[PDB]
This record gives sequence, structure tokens and C-alpha cells, in this order.
Amino acid sequence: QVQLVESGGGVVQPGRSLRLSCAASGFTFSSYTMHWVRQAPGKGLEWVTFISYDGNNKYYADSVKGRFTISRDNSKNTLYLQMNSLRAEDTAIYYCARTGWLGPFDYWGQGTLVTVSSASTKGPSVFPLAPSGTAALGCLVKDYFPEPVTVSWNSGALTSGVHTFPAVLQSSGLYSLSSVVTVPSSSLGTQTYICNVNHKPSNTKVDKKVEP
Amino acid sequence: EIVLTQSPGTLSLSPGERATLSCRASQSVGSSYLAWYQQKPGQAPRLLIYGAFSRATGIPDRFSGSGSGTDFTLTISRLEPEDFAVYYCQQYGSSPWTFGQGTKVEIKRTVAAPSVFIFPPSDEQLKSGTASVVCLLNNFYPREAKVQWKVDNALQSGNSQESVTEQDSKDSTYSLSSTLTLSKADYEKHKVYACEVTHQGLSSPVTKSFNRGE
Repeated sequence: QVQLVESGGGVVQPGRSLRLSCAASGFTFSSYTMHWVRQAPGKGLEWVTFISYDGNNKYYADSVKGRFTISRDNSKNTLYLQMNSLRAEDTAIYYCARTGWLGPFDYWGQGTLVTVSSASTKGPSVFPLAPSGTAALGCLVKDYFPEPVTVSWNSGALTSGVHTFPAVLQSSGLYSLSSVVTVPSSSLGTQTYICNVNHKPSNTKVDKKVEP
Repeated sequence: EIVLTQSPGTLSLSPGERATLSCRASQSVGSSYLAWYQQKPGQAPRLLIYGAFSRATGIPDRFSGSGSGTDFTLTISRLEPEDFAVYYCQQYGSSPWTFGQGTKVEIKRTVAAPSVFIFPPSDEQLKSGTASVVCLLNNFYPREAKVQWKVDNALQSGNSQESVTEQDSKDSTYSLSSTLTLSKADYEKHKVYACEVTHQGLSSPVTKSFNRGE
């Protein structure tokens, strides 16, 4: 039916520029007004900017006035957000949204993620969390950037009992993460438990055997 | 500077039970230009209610909105598994299109006490010059717990970080990991490392510990 498709997300350093685009189909584009709405990691929704059908009325939240530019090209059915002088606090998923005739945001795009950090791509350091009826052992996946990271146990052969925690952001700009799994303690001497950690942005995959 | 305040922050019910979510406005939404949105985990929001009582096209009948002035309510009459999400209220039509901070509806189960584990820093980490001590709270409910670290019975503060899983799909519990950061020099000075956990399901706080180098 009516679809909104967003394209422009990515990872950039602070102070830089980045243009988001929202291609729209399934309706007459130039008859509705459009919005950008952003959502920081683990936080609520926040209205960003508004544009009318004509293009002669643009409104901006105080967070972004003077740095963000909303625009639309009806001949291509596209809404744009030019983001300038980017700050770390701008890190969020950005949605385009349509205002129905009646007033609310009736159709939302799928969301592009935008990350603003001064860190450089960095593979993680992996350390074993050794164990000592049921026992626990795990993996410390430390000091990587950016998200995400894929953790698997025994190459995916071990899924029952696995907890991979969400990454906490450290003061350095790098993320850190822990994955654990509980096992029958009777297996610590016989079964081998190998951490598998994949960080696609840095081109690093490593395996760490975890032992008493 | 209108503030929409949603309550409660988190709402914990069993499946099949009725859910009531509230949105209080700092000033009156005289137009009743109030919307409710559903955001399922990992998805963009979808409009549920507009004009504060009008069901959007293609929304199940169990969702319903009511209220006026400064107080609006969203009612989910029979919580299906797909209904356990976060819900935002919104005033539209005017200056900031302000949102509420959101209400999360999670699955209610009986209390579960966490299984506690402590992990000493690995030799590999120490060889790199850092020391991380990890305490794990496994499969507990409800989500609120507190973890205290004691290095030789000295209470730490400001040097630990904690992450929490989302509600498990099979048994609706939570898991928590706490990571104490010390300098390698500090870790080598003291002997006994303990994490002390307090939780609803524990009669008295459970303490798991280890002495360094053993």
C-alpha cells in the first residue's frame, strides 16, 4: 500500500554532515505534510522537524534549529533531512512520518540508524569468564566500536542457557559487552566451551576457549 | 513546554488481562488532538488511537481510547502476546507535537530469585593491564535488584556498570550482569572480592565471593 523507505543512515564523527532520504510511494506525495521523528537508544520518541506540502513552512525542534534542514522534492516523491554540525547527542534512529488528513502520524518509515562518535572502527578484546549442580561461564567482549557484535557458543551448537547482555557505552566511546551461559557443572571437565565473537565492521572474528 | 506524563512507567500484567495506560498533560488539550502509538520491539511505531477515542484503520477492537482535557487513557481489553510493547501518547496539530515518555507493558509471572555467580578477571586481561570483576544475576523476576561490590569488605561505588536483558521469551525472567572496574595495581593489592545481591526473591542478601589467586 503506502510505504515510506529510508536510506541515509550511517556512522560519522561529530561536526560532520549527513543527508537522510525517505522515498515514498502508494499515495499522492505532494498532498500530505511530512515529519522526521527520532528515538535515541533506549529512550522515547522526539519530534525533529516538519515540512508542509508546498515547502514554504519548515519547523524545527530547538535541539536542531540552525543545524538541520528539512526539504522535499515532490517530482521524485522524496523527503530529505540535511544534518549539519552533528553532535553525539544526535545519535538515534530517524523515522520519516506522514500526517494523515485528520492530524496524527498515520504512516511511519522503517527507520535509519545514525551514530555520531569520534571513535574509529575497532575490534573487541575477548577474555574468558572462567567457572569455578549448575555452573556458569562467559565471555567479556570489551572495547569495540561500533555496534553490533555477534556472540555464539560452540559455533551455534549451544543455545540453551545463553544470555548475551546489551552493550554498555564506556567513557572512551567504545562499547563493552558480556555473554554468559549456564551448564551442568558435571560437564566442565569434559565438554569444551568456545566463545565465538564476530564484529563485522572491523573484519575480525575470534574464538576463545573458556576453561577452569 | 507542554509535558505529557505517562503512568505507570512499567505495567506488569498476565496475558488475557486488561491493561489501563494513562497520559496526563501539563495543560489542557482542548482540541482532543491526542494520539496513542504502539512500538513493538525493534519496529517503527504504529498509530492506534487518534482524536483521543477514534480507532485507526486496521487496529484490533481491544484497543480503545478515552478521556479529555488533561487526562487520557488507553485500554487494551485482552493482552495478546503481541501486545507486550511500549506505548506512547502524543498531542498533535500544534507547536512541538510533543510525545509522552512511554509506558512499557511486560509479562507478569511469579517471583524468581536470581542465581548469583562471580567471575575473577582473567589472566589475559591482567596481562593487558586491566582488571574486570563480573557478577551475574541469572533468571530472576521482577526486574528490580541491587548489587553491591565489596573489596575486602569495603563497599565500592561509582566504578561498576550493569546491563539487563530483555524479558526472556520462554520464562519471562531477567538476567543482569555487573562489571567492577579496577586498575590492575588495585586488584593485586586486595584479597577478597564479593558481590552482594538483594532481591525480592531472596530472604536475606546472597553473597558470592572469591579470594584472589585461588
